[PDB]
Amino acid sequence: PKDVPGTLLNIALLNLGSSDPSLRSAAYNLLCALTCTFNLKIEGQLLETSGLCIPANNTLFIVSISKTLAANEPHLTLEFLEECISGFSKSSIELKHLCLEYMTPWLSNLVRFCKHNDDAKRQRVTAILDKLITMTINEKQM
Amino acid sequence: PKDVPGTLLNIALLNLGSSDPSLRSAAYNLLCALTCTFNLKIEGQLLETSGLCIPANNTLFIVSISKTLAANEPHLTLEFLEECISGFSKSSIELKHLCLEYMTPWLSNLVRFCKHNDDAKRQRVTAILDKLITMTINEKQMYPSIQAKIWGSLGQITDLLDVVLDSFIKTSATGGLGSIKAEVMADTAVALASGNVKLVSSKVIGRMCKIIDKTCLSPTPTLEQHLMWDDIAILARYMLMLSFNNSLDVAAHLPYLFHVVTFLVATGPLSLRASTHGLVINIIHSLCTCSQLHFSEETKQVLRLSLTEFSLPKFYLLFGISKVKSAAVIAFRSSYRDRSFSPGSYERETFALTSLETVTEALLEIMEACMRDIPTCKWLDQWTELAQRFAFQYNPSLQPRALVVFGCISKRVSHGQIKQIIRILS
Repeated sequence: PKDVPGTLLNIALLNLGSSDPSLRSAAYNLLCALTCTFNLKIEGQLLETSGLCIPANNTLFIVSISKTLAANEPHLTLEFLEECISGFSKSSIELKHLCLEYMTPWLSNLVRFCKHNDDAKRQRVTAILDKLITMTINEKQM
Repeated sequence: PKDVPGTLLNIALLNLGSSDPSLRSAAYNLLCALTCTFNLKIEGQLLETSGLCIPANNTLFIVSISKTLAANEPHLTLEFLEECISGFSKSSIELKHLCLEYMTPWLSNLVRFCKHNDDAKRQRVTAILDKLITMTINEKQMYPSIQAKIWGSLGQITDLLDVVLDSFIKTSATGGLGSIKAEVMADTAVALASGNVKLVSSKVIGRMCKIIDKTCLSPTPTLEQHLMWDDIAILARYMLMLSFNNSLDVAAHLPYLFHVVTFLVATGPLSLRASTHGLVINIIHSLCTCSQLHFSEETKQVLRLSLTEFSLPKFYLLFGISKVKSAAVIAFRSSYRDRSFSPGSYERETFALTSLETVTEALLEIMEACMRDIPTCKWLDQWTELAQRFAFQYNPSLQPRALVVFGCISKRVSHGQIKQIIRILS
């Protein structure tokens, strides 16, 4: 579990924009644990709680957290993007528009990995791009 | 034709992103004529021609022209937007996404028209906003993206906030307390308020405190039978949504938030009662996670115990939502865009002024803990004044509750005050 900080962080943010009032609150709590357990640095402060009424139009909140983490938490990038793409297909149309909004900051951070001393991590980025190429072919409306 | 340049410019840009190779080229030429005839200033250069092979993925090109013209060609604004909205509906799904892309840069320019010497042009902008409000209600699928572009950005213009908010309330009024139109405008205010928390909070609160102050004119046995009841109910849903993540600025408005909580606890349909409970749970949470205030580590322990207490079955009974497993579920409804709310079971529990003391003293315990750290705080002196005004004024729906609270919080009493209390009993 200590080896998958990036894989969980996508589950918390994807479901914060959900449509079930009792699934946002549970997703808020998971995000709180991650920052303390892994010392992730964010703008504000978070306090675990039960009983919160989190609003449905929770969109510019997610984009703000994602933008911050991408800026000053780069190492999560590769494992973050791999999951975010995989979460795109399974989600519905309305949630698809969200995934774009907070995915974009991370995309710009691939710079370092493209020349990562040919450590076979370079082979990973090409897999991500090949995945992105598949969304464009299929998602005609967007 | 000279009178309507803005109307044509939208036809050129809409048809440049088309899917017919012989309709892009015809549209490029029309755009070329417009710049020469009207001396529009753009970045590059354009040369009329026939036979051009214009690519299909012509998207960032359109957005670059629209961005430039909007920047340094403002006078076209009003007639441009009016047409662009009308063209939104008729186009297909794929073209709808384009209209958003090049519409946004213009939205800044509404700054000057909002105060255009009341030349009846101000009446025009409000029509545009009323038009934008209608796209949001209908285009459910693109909801996550309209909020980030239209309202997220339109709400960062200080001078324009006041008028925008006013239209939100008027549209909600017609729908009613449970109507979809009023339900959605409650959510949209969250995105509008992210730009200026300090200004939307002190303007949705400032309307509530005044509506309550106007029930004195035509006193009624209970609020729910008052004419202005519907205005109060919708304005409360706004307060619920803005409370999460400290979008109601507590560090300055805590007096005016408790003051209304105490006048609402255990009043209304079961949905409205789970809303007030949630509203308190969020004002306390905002305190624990606020940086403007610097609470010592001693105080923060007091708050966290309060946070847990309010979620016990004891306080569900005080607020009047016992037999409800979780408040969040009842407060929000999933199918709030498709259908309007369907209230029922008009049978409504009673309230006991002894219950109000128990809550009214739980809040007072929280506030004093804060005042210990915050030096020379004025919270308690502002809250008392608000109570003392309704306590000694005839209003058969608010007076009893404003006496049980005036005494529970007040710190000093004089002979002149006691005589009034004892002559209200007579």
